[PDB]
Amino acid sequence: MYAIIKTGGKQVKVEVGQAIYVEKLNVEAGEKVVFDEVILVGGESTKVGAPTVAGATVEGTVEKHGKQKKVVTFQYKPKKHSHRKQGHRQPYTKVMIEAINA
Amino acid sequence: MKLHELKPAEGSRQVRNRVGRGTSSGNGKTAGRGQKGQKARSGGGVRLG
Amino acid sequence: ARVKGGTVTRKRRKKVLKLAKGYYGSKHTLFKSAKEQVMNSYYYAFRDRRQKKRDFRKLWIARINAAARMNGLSYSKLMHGLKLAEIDINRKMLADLAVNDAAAFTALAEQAKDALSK
Amino acid sequence: PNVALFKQDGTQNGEITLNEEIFGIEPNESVVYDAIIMQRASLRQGTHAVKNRSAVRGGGRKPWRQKGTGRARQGSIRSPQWRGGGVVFGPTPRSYSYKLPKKVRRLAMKSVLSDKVAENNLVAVEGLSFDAPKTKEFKQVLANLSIDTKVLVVLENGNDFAALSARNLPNVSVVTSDNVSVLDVVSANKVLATQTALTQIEEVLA
RNA sequence: AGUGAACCAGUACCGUGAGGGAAAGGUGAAAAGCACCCCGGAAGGGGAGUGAAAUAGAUCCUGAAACCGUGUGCCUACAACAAGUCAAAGCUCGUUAAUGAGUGAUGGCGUGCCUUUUGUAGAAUGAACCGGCGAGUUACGAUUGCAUGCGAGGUUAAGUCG
RNA sequence: AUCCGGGAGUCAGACUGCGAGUGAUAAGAUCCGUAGUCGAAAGGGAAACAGCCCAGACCACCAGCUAAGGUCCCAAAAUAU
RNA sequence: GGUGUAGUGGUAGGAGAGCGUUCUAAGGGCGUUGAAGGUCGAUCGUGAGGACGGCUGGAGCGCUUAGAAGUGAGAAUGCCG
Repeated sequence: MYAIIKTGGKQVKVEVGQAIYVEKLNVEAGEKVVFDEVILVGGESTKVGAPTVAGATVEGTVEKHGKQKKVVTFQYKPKKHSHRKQGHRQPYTKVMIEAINA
Repeated sequence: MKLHELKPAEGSRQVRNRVGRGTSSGNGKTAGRGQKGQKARSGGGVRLG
Repeated sequence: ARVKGGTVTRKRRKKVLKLAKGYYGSKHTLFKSAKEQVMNSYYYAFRDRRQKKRDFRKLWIARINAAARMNGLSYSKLMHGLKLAEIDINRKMLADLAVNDAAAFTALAEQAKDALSK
Repeated sequence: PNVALFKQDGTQNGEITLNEEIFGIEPNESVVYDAIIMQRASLRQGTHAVKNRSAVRGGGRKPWRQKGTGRARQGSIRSPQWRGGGVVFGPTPRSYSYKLPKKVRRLAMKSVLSDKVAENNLVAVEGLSFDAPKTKEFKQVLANLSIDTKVLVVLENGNDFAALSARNLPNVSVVTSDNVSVLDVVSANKVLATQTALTQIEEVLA
């Protein structure tokens, strides 16, 4: 059973029972979420709808807000006696999937 | 006032500038003097007027 | 009041050498060699975060071309057909379908073939 | 401002009205910071030196030639970059003391004693008399007035038995009334001044 | 570092001479400084003993790096490599527990660092490597900004007691 | 934009359109005027390429649309009409 | 504090705000039930940098607020080892 959803600025493939990582959501851990836009409902027969499939949602539960591992961005110009250094860790949320549209 | 909580008045003391201590401070490597010439030497310069 | 330069330089230098683990020979053991090599790696990693996003797009595109030529199309005609029908699948999901669910890929290729049949 | 009076043991033998120009005048906090910093930099003995290039016992000869030897041009065995050479810009003997103008000295004295009074941290007592210099009796007196912190004991004049008895106690400092500084009052938690010494201080701070 | 010199230093050493001139501190609380045995010409070592500790044994507190070895998990004899970075199968492990750690066949991309230059990968300049040391300071004046006290006024110098 | 005050650095430039002199209407030559880039500018194109064509990098993404230049294989996209 | 809009390449050079070393004062602490130093780790912060744990080691050392400086090293055909 397949569904494809628009989350963040991207698209993900989805299934009942599996967990997904995603851009930060504005929902506290333990609460429920509804992904409104469904792109395709595969599985046995596919529903290939113009932009979205009419009336299908996907339900989940937020599990955890985290941070990714650290990236360092360092920049210098050879022979020009100058450099600049910066770090960065990225937020995410983890979501469990339950009941692709029915 | 207790001797373990001193505080000068705001704007009254400033720190200091130390030249020749690395590139990122702004004044390493020639310490504000530009490239070569009479004004880049120790004791360089012309008399007043 | 004199300030010995005791243990500050060794800490900084040992932080640099720890980033050079796994390099070849004197590039993981001497401080000057490791310093230069680590600077070059910083440059390469910043460059390659931006080049990654191009490599996977070319990979997806070539797999989609391969799959579509099996359904009577080429990449450019099939993309036009999907746009004229208002379908908005990524090139990532399209390639994933092309390898896993050939029947879904054929459903989509038929919709595109009917769209540009007008 | 009125403070309560005590005897070498007793109770509330009335009160004592002190000046309002000295003990009640709303302290000024930057003036006190300035006084403390000036006084602490005033106690230094800046006796420190080092040897520059020309004081090190050493050489006037050019050690090798200027060219040919495949070397680096050198000028003396005693240069700043040679092991054992002379120091560039070290410590020199210096002064470290300066003076603030006269009105702010007086303002800091008034302000620090007035702060002591505004928190019931000054304790007035009729007299401190002793027929012999005994530390034990001074400690009993000190507990008679329930004083359990660092204390400045401001005495009058040739009250020599009291100053002897109050020495040597590791919480206690002793000063006479013609010799109080700004740094003595700020460091102690309380002041134990006698009635005579209080009027004598009011006579000089005016 | 501090005197050239913390130690038998104006010494050893260098020069016909006048003169130039170093290096080199630390067992343990207490020598209790290893009786006796074994291999060995000896040096050195292994037991046994001293001692809180000997991997504190006189080259004796701590004991970093260059540099030299021994043992092993993973790779390597059709391959042109500024030596990494991004993608990645197989094998081997299992941590400050989290989108874990080591190695890595194979594929894309990619001409060190510093100085001086209109301009450098430069066949322009410097560096064998590792460690230590090694460069805008102070006195007295002049000016501006900030801050505090007095305000048509402000402030004392030498000196005297302390 | 103008006015008062504290602190500077620069006084060796280079190539490419355009318009003139010196030269032989030679030079990656030399000396002026006018616009841009380089200097002090990474990223795409031009095989490789300071100065030409497109475009100005605060950071993260295994999302999307375009510029100059391109679509038989190396090497992404038409063996298009 | 919210929300909008706009900005955030950089050599010479100007301006702002901080990190770390040693020493002084005041306060509150730790230590043979093991300080400083050394070594290893898969840890935290926007940067200089900060912790916690193991092993080694044997007697001293942090933290807060203010002060003072012989206060930071990769390069000089540098000096000593």
